[PDB]
Amino acid sequence: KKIKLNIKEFKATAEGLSPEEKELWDKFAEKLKKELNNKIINLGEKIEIEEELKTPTKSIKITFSLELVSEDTFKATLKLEIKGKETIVEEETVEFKAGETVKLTIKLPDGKTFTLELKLEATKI
Repeated sequence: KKIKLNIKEFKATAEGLSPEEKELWDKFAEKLKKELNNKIINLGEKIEIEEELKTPTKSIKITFSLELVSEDTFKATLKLEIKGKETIVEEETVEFKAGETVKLTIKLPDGKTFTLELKLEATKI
């Protein structure tokens, strides 16, 4: 039934951000760390963690999802949506085994890059 997640290693990297975008990224990273550590999840239950900024000229939304899709396999996604002068969506999905580190990276056409590397320990509880 219930699985407990704990973060053993976490690395977040972002390149090319404006000061506004850096504030957003910092919030998103802090929220990922808090929400995933000690989290109790069930098989088939999708976790979604999102942060957004809406400005007079631009919208940016970053979404991370995690789902335990079988007893020993996870699916994680990182998605970035930009609206305004440019409307772009970038998304990457990686399946990984429990005990594997997962790395997710997004790069926008303008060179901005967002990367998460996460080693989760998942145990039955």
